[PDB]
Amino acid sequence: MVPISPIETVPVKLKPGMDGPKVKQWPLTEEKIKALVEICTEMEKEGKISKIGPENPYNTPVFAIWRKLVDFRELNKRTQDFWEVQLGIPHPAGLKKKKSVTVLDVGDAYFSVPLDEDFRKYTAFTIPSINNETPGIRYQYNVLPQGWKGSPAIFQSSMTKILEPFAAQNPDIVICQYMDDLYVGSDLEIGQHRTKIEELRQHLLRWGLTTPDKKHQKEPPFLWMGYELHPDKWTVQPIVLPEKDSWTVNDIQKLVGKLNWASQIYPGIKVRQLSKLLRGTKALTEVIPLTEEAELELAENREILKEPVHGVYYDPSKDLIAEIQKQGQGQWTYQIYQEPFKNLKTGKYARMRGAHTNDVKQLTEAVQKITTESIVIWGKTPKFKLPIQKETWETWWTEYWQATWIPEWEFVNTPPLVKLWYQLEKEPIVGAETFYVDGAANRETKLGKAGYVTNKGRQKVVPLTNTTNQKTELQAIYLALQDSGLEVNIVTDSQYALGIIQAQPDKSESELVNQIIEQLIKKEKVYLAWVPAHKGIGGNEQVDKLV
Amino acid sequence: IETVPVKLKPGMDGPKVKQWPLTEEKIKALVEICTEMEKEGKISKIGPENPYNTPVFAIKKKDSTKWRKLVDFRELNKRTQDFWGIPHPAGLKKKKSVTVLDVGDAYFSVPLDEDFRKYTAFTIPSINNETPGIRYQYNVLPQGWKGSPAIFQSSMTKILEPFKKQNPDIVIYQYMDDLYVGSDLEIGQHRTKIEELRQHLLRWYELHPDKWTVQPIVLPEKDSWTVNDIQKLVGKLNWASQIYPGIKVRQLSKLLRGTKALTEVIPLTEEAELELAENREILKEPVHGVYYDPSKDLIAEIQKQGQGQWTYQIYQEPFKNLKTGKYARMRGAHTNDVKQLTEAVQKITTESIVIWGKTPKFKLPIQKETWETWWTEYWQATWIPEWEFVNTPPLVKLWYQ
Ligand SMILES: Cc1c(Oc2ccccc2OCCn2ccc(=O)[nH]c2=O)cc(N(C)C(=O)CF)c2ccc(C#N)cc12
Repeated sequence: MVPISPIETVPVKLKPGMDGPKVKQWPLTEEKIKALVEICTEMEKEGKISKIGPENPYNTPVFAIWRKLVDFRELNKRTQDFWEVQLGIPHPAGLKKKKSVTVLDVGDAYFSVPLDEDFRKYTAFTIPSINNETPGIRYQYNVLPQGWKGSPAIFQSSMTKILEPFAAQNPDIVICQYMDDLYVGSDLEIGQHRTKIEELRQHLLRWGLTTPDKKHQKEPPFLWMGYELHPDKWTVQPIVLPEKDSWTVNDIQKLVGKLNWASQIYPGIKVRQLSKLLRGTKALTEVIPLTEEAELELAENREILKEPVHGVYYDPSKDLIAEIQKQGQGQWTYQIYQEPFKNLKTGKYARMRGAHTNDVKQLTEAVQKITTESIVIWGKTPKFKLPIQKETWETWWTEYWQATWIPEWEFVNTPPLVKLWYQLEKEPIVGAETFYVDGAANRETKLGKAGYVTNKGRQKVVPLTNTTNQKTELQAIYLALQDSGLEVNIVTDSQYALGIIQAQPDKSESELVNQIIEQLIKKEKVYLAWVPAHKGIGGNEQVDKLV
Repeated sequence: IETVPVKLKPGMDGPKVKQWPLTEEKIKALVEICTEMEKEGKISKIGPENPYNTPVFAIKKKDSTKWRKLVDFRELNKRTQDFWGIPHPAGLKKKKSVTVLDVGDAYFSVPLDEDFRKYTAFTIPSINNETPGIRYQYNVLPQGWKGSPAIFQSSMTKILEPFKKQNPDIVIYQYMDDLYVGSDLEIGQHRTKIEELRQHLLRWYELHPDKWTVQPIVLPEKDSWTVNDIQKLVGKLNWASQIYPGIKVRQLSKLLRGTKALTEVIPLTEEAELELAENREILKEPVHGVYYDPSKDLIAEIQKQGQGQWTYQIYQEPFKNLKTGKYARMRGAHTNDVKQLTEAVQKITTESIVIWGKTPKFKLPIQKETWETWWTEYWQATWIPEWEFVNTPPLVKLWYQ
């Protein structure tokens, strides 16, 4: 016999203060007991388990579905935390094309990784006796049991330590671990590739681990995690949009799942209205009627999802490019690619929940998201193509009160273009009329007034019902914008309105803010000045609107 | 040569912080660095039985092309038991000049407590989540951990004993991996003395706090005032009255009576001139009842003033500023707001370390996603302060300009 190299064991403990499991075994039928006795006898003959005495006070229930199945949920609750087997799923767009990709089945190694001796006693389980007239058979595991909390991580670390020297001394290949399967890709000749595959089977055999000499069942195209992986391209598994007369909540969640999933390669997917219907429902069986906007959106989706679209694999010798387009209603879409017309992947970004916003902030957020995703998938920031003029971005970030930055980018003339819709003056305007505005409201009756007085003697006070102080301050500014020329100076004491306007929004929840924005767009020059309230600043008329 | 027993605070588990993504160049640099450190026994690979994690990344300090390894020990420093202390040198900020030295390498010669090493676990990530990452733990005192200067303190005193006995006029302070050396000599004599100290430590950043002062509130001096000038003056005085009690604005607001055009010149009445002069005299005095409390957090607020200019205020209570300053330095960041902000945060943190011996909590005028996306690209210090994000434009910005 050739001496097998022993696999180092991982020291495992229970959670602090807790103790091993002690769960009562369910009574089983005679045939199930016989089946489990045969199975456990074979497994003991192979070395996976060992018989134990009565001194072991721990027990874990056993079932047969035959097939033996141990319910380790209690021991899992009582087992220490392990490092994650994965910090995320790989993305097909990050894979680098290979001439050859072989799959090796290392499933038989799963029961070949020994368990920490001091921890084996916690894996005890009992086979009941026929008619319960003898003591049940007592067993404990000697290897990583299937279903135990720590089996995948310990198996993966053990396999990694075994593969480490083979991977080191063969840098011209790539070895990847996924569950009980290895994936070895290389650009060598098919003969050299198969040769090094045999070498890997040898190196794994030096630990007693057996890879089947049979041809593996997996073969192109690889179906994995909703993905199709081809020798030269990738895509998502076929997305079919159902044809439903009426749509329930679970049908809309299935549809938004299929559209969010398809959006990573199919460019132009929109999910705003369909997901908007799910707003505050929390009822899985509720049938919700379908707005016309969701019909147009869904029709555009069926048009985009008509014929298949594929993504290419990553080539590190070529630059990484990401182009962004605005879709409206806070929706943005982007494509990441290295060659024109051949995308690595696509995606979308929806604006965050906010009371006020503008297109430039949203584009910035989208660029940050794309940057993070790109660093995850490819380890580098792409060069951006953005629908915004250079001068626009310079004006924005130079005049913005916050610090902001976008990485290397270039302008692409693809409407709609992101632009600045208004810009406030830095100094008062000479020759322009000066509108001192003010608004006030009663907290009980919700009655208020909004108006202005100007330097030319122009005045206005409007009464309002069902209003608040903030609403009357905004309404006052709006009135000044309505009745003034193309150039106007505006004086207010509303820290609220100045806080809103200094954020430079172009869209808002409040229709009043939107009306103010529409007024600011039509103006040539607007200077907005703030003063403290109730300080006797003449012109500022808190008493005129408190009547 | 002997390990000191280190534990965590009662009821607190070790840090389990997610590692953020890194570029391929930083990953390769960390691979080289960590391989070399593993050869030197400073770190060791760990198995899956270690669930703890602390983020790691790589930087490039000033005047150097070599990559450096930074560990974000903020969570571990929080969860590490309090070590005991030395009163902060109140004379370090009063000294004419101070030089900062990186003494982090000395920490690697002292072993780390056996049972505590598992809490220093860190992960080199893999591109596209190929593997769960290359996992390491520290065997010696790691740079960035708060326990490293506390444990090495006795050894540091033993090394600096001859130099401190030779120059009683030089003040020496230690914070994290940095040694602050303050004196009053000439720049050349200070540099030769710094080389003397670095070769003194070998065998075992010009900073001038004297050119820094607190900034008073100033009012404009004009011969002719417009309505807008007076409105802004009244606004600024009204703001300052929250800081200074006797600020009075009724005689200046008396001029704003009537609905006049903003650009119209208004002459000052004598009552207005007198009120303005009294306000100047009041603003010439310091703030009443401004004290430091070591049991409270330091809050640092930063305002972007444009054209590479930034203002900042360090306080503990509102309107009770302990420090105010204006960072307008241009250092290869003329087109990058975030780099300027990051350098500003580093300089303010350094000043706060010199003055009070601890870092402040920043209120950054930047969106969370932008800052968290880019701040590690321009970070050069071995420590990291805490920060929050300001989403509403503050009105007081121009009152600090
Ligand atoms: C085929 C495959 C993976 O592919 C590669 C494995 C090794 C090297 C390079 C590779 O991709 C290069 C691009 N490429 C792709 C396909 C092709 O045919 N030809 C190619 O050149 C990577 C995986 N993942 C995500 C892993 O984590 C593996 F552990 C897989 C996971 C599950 C299944 C199934 N069922 C298949 C996987």
